[PDB]
Amino acid sequence: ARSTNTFNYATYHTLDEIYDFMDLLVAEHPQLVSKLQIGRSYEGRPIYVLKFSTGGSNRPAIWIDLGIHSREWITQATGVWFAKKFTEDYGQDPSFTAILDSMDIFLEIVTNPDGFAFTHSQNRLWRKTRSVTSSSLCVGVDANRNWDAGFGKAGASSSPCSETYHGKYANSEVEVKSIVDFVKDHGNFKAFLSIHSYSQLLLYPYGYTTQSIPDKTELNQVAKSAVAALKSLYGTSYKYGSIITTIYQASGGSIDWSYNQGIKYSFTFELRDTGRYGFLLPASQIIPTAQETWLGVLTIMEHTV
Repeated sequence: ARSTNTFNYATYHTLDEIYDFMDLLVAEHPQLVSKLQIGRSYEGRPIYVLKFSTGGSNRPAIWIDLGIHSREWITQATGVWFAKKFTEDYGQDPSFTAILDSMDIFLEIVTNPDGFAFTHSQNRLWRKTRSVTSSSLCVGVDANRNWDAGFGKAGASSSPCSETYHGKYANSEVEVKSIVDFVKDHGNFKAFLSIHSYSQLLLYPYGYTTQSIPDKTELNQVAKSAVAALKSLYGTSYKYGSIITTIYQASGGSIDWSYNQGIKYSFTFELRDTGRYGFLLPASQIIPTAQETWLGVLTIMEHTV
């Protein structure tokens, strides 16, 4: 509300409240956090990224995006908690302090602004973007099937009306291109994490192909470690492995793209729960979900630094 200290982290918020939160956080920690606008959504909403840094010039960075699929509210809620957590733990937690003293963290809390607004306004279960085309009466593209990684291959739909529609061409969605351009221009990202829900899974590349990544042994052990850390708080059980062997073939995914860009530590988290509530996870589970997920994310960051 008036301070990030009075903000209710245990309830779901609207786009305006989350955007206001960002400005409060920056005003309160000007020497650590800054807000960058990397683009504008289809409906003209600004696309913001928070940069956490203690200095330096183009230091190795960690990318974290949440809410690419709008109905997965637990992700945007976790993103807000993460943002606050970073400012509270720097100088308090020895490990995190070491990370921030040497690396920058870029956090995109609402990757799909238009869809998020729609979930509050008209359809709580909407997941796609809100781009339109003359060729159809249907709206939107599945932003996590629009990346240039096996784009158009099996594991995505070419029908505009499909919930998994991949779009007319790779990076057609400005919400996706804005991230691609930013990351490529930066050129020094070491980790790329995309947060989703639900299923309680920690996945690594690839989803579009059966080919095994050359770094499978390392990413597999890192995932095993992150999962162990996450489970230590409330006993939440996660499974891990490559996308295609754990779920099914899925094309045009973001971590498949990031990994092909040379960003080794590319992982996707599917948060709580396992189906009891699914996308409609109770607000009472926000904080515990964020707390455990943080332990998992920090573990990955530690192996990156």
